[PDB]
Amino acid sequence: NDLCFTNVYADSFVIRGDEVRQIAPGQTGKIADYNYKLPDDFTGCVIA
Amino acid sequence: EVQLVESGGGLVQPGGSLRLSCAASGFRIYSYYSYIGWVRRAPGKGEELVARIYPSSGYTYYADSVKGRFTISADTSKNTAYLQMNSLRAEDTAVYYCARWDFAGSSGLDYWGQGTLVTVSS
Repeated sequence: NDLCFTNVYADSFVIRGDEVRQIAPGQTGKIADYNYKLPDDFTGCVIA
Repeated sequence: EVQLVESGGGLVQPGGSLRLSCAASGFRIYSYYSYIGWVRRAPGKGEELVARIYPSSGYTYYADSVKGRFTISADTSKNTAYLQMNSLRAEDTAVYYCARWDFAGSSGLDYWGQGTLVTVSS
């Protein structure tokens, strides 16, 4: 809350529960690699 | 690039055993004191820690629920972590995952494999 950004983007989608762990820096897998990938240097939030 | 890659799930007869394998891709285990363990999610449960191996320190640590039956090992040339699960029971059916803890001054399991299902049934 103490960090000021010019923009914050709320990216939104639906996946299977066992693939929630793939929405992350450092991850691979059918969702992490073909549908929605986060950078290893991810400084944001993954909320599910 | 840096990832945990695993395979080796399948069907095992209770009282028997099954071995899982998780390769360290993009990094080495021994030379960086990186620790790779295993976590399982039995049907009806959330994540349960199973075991962790630290080849660089020569140690293995286990959760109370698997002590005396499961052995965690690694091959530092193949840069692969393994879980040897002996004396499996139906209650041990779970999706097993590999996970990465780096040495520290806090730390935790930030890197995860894909998971594979181990079915234990007669």
